Amino acid sequence: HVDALEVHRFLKGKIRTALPVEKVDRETLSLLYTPGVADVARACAEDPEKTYVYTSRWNTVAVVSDGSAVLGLGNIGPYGALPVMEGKAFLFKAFADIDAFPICLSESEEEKIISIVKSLEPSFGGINLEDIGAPKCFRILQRLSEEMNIPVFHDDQQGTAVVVSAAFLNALKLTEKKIEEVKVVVNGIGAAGYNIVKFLLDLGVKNVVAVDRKGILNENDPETCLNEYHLEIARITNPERLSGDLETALEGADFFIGVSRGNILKPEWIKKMSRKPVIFALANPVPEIDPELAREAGAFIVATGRSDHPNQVNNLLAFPGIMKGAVEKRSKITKNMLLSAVEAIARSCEPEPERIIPEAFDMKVHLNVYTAVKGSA
Amino acid sequence: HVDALEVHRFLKGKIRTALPVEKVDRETLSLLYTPGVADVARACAEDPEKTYVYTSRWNTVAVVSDGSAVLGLGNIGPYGALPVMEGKAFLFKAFADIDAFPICLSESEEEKIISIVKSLEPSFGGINLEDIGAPKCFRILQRLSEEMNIPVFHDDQQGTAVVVSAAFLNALKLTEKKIEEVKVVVNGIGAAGYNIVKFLLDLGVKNVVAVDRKGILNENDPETCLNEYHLEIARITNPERLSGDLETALEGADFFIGVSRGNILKPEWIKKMSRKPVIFALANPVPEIDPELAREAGAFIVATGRSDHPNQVNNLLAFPGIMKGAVEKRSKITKNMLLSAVEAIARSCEPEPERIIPEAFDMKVHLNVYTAVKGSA
Amino acid sequence: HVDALEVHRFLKGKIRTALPVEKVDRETLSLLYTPGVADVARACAEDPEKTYVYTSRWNTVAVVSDGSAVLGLGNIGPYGALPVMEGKAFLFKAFADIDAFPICLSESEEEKIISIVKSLEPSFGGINLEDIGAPKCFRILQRLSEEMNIPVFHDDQQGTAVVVSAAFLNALKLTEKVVVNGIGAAGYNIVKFLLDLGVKNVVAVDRKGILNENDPETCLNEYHLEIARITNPERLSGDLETALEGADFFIGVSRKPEWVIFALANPVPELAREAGAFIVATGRSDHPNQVNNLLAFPGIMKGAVEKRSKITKNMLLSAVEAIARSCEPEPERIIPEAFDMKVHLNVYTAVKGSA
Amino acid sequence: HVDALEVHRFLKGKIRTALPVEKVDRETLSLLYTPGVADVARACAEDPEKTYVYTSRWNTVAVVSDGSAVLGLGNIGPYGALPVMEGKAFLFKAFADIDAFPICLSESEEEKIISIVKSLEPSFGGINLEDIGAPKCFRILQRLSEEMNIPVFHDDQQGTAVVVSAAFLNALKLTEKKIEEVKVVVNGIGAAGYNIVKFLLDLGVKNVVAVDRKGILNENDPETCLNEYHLEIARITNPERLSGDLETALEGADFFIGVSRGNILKPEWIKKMSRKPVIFALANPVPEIDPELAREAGAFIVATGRSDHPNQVNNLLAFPGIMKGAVEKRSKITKNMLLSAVEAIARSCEPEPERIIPEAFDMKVHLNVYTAVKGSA
Repeated sequence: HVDALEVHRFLKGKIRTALPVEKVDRETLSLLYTPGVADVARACAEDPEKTYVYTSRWNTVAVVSDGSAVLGLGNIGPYGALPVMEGKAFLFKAFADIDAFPICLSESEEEKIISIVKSLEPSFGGINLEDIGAPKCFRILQRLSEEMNIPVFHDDQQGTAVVVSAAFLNALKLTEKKIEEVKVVVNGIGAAGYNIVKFLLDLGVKNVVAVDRKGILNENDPETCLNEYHLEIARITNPERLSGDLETALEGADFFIGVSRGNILKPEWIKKMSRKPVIFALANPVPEIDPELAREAGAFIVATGRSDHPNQVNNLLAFPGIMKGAVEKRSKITKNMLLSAVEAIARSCEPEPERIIPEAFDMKVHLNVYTAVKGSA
Repeated sequence: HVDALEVHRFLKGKIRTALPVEKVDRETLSLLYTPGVADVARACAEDPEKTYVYTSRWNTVAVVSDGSAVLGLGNIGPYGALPVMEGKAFLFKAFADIDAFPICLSESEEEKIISIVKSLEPSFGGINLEDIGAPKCFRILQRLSEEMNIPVFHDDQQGTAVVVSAAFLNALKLTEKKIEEVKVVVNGIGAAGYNIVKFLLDLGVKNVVAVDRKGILNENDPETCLNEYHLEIARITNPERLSGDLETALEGADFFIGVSRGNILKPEWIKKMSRKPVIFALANPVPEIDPELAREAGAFIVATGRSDHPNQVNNLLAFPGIMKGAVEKRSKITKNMLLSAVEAIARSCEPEPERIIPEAFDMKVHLNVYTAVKGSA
Repeated sequence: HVDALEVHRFLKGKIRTALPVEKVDRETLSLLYTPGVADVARACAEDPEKTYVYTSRWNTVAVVSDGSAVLGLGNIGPYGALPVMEGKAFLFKAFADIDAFPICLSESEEEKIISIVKSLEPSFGGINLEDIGAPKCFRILQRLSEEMNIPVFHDDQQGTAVVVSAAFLNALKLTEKVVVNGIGAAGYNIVKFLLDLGVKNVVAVDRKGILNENDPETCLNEYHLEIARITNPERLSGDLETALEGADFFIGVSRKPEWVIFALANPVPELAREAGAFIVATGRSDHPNQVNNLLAFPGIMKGAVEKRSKITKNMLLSAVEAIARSCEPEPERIIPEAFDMKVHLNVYTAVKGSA
Repeated sequence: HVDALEVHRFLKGKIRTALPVEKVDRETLSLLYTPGVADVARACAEDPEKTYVYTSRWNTVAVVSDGSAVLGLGNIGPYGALPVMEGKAFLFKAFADIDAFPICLSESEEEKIISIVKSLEPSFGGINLEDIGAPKCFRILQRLSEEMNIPVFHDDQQGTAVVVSAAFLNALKLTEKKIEEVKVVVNGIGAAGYNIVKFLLDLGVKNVVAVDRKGILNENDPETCLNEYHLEIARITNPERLSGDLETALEGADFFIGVSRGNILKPEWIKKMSRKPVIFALANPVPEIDPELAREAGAFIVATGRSDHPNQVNNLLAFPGIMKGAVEKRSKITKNMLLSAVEAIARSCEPEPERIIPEAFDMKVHLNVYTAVKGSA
């Protein structure tokens, strides 16, 4: 009977601050505050880059949310978001030694978020956008990364894409199929899906069939398009010009990657997919199909977003290293950096069907991602 | 002999974060992050007050500046401000065990600042405005404290006024004069001066005479009104309707409180003030008159802003206790609470001419301030 | 309603260490380890006092126990004592900012304990003996405090006596002007404080009755003999009931109603309310009027370590007075609670000032 | 001009403690102290292994010295040792997250040290003996590791031997010679030398030649045997039954390993060693021969104990992982565990002449050593 609530109540928060020194005397204050701190102020005004030498800015990250898409719970707001962003901050400290600080905003208009986060630049070495709904989060990420001079990263977009891509590459190796030749069905084209399709295409997949809640995205019957972003996905997708529902998409498919809803992939559809079919059922918290059921129906490899099962595709393998690398580099996160991360995660294990990527507590992963990202232009 | 710069470089910042637990395993994450943290999110969304029980909000404070008036250096900006705000955060932790975090903004238009800070409400239990220039900081303070539901406190305004008030009360006790009957000259109607005038009035002084760089403030010599705030001060000031320069003001005055520029009060003017005259010459870093010189010219009590001399009037006596009390009470900071603090500081020692207030390393002071503020809320 | 065990399990201890710096690079190591640290070594070897300037010694305290008298549980040993010493260390940091560290020893012969603790002198600025049984703890305290040159303090003797004395003085004030039961570590020292304070009729009682040199059965060691010699005015004698009959005060380190009550045994002695009777003090962090060491040790240790001298009668009585003056006594609150920070500041100030 | 002394003074120590929780109230005490702690006390008395579950014992280590052999300084005592043991503790935390405490003893008779440290067993998960002179440290290590049920490790003996061994294996590989055929001269048979000899023999070296102040160790020249431990070494070394000084020993030698004094190996001797000679000159702080001088005289590979030069053979690569592994395993440190560490360090890089082992800041090493040690007998 050890409750998450009980333990939060007892800890009164997961976020501590802490002093460099124990004793605080006249001399200490004259150094760390007035009058000595004036010199450090003069220095940082004359040259902002010197904040990276004389303050904590070289290692501080803002975890920014308006709570418009918290976990699986939806748009619950900044107050609901706060304990979740404290948890992320805790993870940042524990897995990367990054001093992360939750910034939960009571503003949800795009343009306003964007100008608020821009204003924080002097205070942080990096920005981690988290649990901000789609499609606004597409514009918010693009704008802030383009206009800020510290790295800006959105887990549910770039993190998921990185880890899905590394899993995909290893499953594909096990499958023994050519990347240019496989048919990959991606279902659920919100933040993750949009970015997954883009990774898959950069990597070499040529036949990506995208699907969302009114079917396969197709210019020619464009009832298939909630958003402009789905427009963009059909322009670069579905080479065979297929049309119909998920079930139709899966005919002959080699991979299904779902970042969508629970229990929607029926088991008999697996038998209409190609031989040695791979199923990434990452809907949170209930996967698109139950993993055992999928195994029983013939799946070669099954992955989910849960720690309950083997082959957990989890953002945690990505964000510590990426953020650490990017913040040290001090520049914009680039495609090359994200693909270095993909490759690092992938090579961080010898793939087997029951283990196509490492687990997050394997500290070598975080090291290798860090290194990969630090080293890339 | 150690440099402020060298030690900052070595420390790479004065701000740490730190974790509740050492070991981080599957179980710990299931409690402090997913899935357990979803319960906590649901509870805080349902009732935002619960952030005070389940997160660090009960003890976190944002130290907010745009760097428009840093220490004695002026409008150097948010980067120069950062190491200073780090210093302030250090002090909050050391003297009140408050987890303070610097928020240095690259926005300096007053309406934009206001709206940025408002949006941060969910992430903090209190706001400490710091080193924001006058006159914009008057409106900023007023608006944020009226519109936010966590306390907002600006040191240079409210802290200085609190300490100056407590100093004034004790000095007045030692002088043996009636508050209704004394003439008090306040010179320099900026951040501090403005607020010092208002406190003195709230306290019961009747003859306050305000002075700035174009002379005594009087509604009928409109030259003397450099903004709307000076006009406001002129309208609640100067009962005898006096007109002229600082020298004229001081004729018969009992107190001079200067928060202005260096070596401005000529020693011979002291002899034209009333008997047992009191001189708070708080201009930083050079006082309005040299303290020994003022003693020599007949000053009964002399106080400055420096540690160099007896009677250091410094904000540090005020902000720890006030902020701790206010965040705990969760309410807006009120005239009551500020006056509690004044009285608690004043009663924190037995006044004599060379010691009219306590030193800031006397930890009884911070406890008494804290207790006073907690109790009037 | 979270369990003490479950939370100890989740915390995996109440003791952390922590680094001054975050980033650790070639430069940092060259300053804090080799080769820079050799200069600091040379300096401390040439002058041991410099450990107070260059190391954490100025603020570290060893919390020493063999587990021979743990809380109310008895001689459970060093392993049972460990989570308790961890608690005491936690309190030391919380209430005095002292970096305390548990030293639970698997040795219980007194001369060996004494020489082990002596050998630790270079590593600490102070020693807090804790939960070591009587009567060996009387010799252990005296020897270590006489032979070491850092302060050594034993809670259950000096801390309990301080707090009991402050409680007593305030209770006496409310009374508008004394039986001590259980003459172990605490009782012994409680008796002597009450005498130093001015009480004339102290009556000491232990498991064989009221201590009277003329009834030799009542003298379980030399120390009870000593107490019998400076206690009991109407040279009276018998068990407790006779001991307590029409009684100024009852003070117990212990385990009928009819005859001010500090009953301070772990769990209880002897209605602790609704059986009448004016003032009622527990040991518990549970009920009104808790007489606990916590009010004393933080401040006393902080003061003593800073003054660097041996703890004296004067310093302990400072503490007694500072705790007693730390509130306005009313029957339901004859002393402050431990989380009133003012108390620890006042104790610290008092002890510093009498050093 | 930034001094080690100045910085130590400013930090007033490198050791902090820190609390799990920030606020302390009635409820907290009732859980972490009386009366709740009594249940934890009962549990640990009933079963001492439960200290690993309910206290910090699972992760605390005593750093034990009497200061009989501090750094390169000698027998300076426990006060001189203290700032050094604080440094070691700081390393333990930084590289392994181990909570290490300095225990510097004012007792230096060996039996007395032994009984003191045994008495501390309930308070620690592990013992790190440090800077205790030879030959008493031989008996001290052996007795404590035999008699205690927490691991006991002495750096200068076991750590130095582990790192020297890995360096040796990699150097040997680069050399392309067979381990059973090389002549290896070890000079300075103190805490390190004794153990280095024994590891090399375990590893497969057959011609090890031990040398100390009175010459090559040889039972037949009894002068050469300064204690029983040198006699022991003489009996398992020097198969060719050589006799004479270091210079004689080096004729035809393939490796020199010195853990002795500065500037004793003359450059021209290198030319009488075999082809592609390897020189580990680890005397601290001045090497047995200047490294450049050695290169200039024909050395194929040169290593020292300093960070000043390539190929730093330093204990830091070994102790964090070893201690962490051992303390978690809870059992006695074994020969298999130490050889796993040797292998793990060696494989943690691709050896080249200018880099035969990794540097300590390569965090992969510490992970690999930890894994190796945790996994072995």
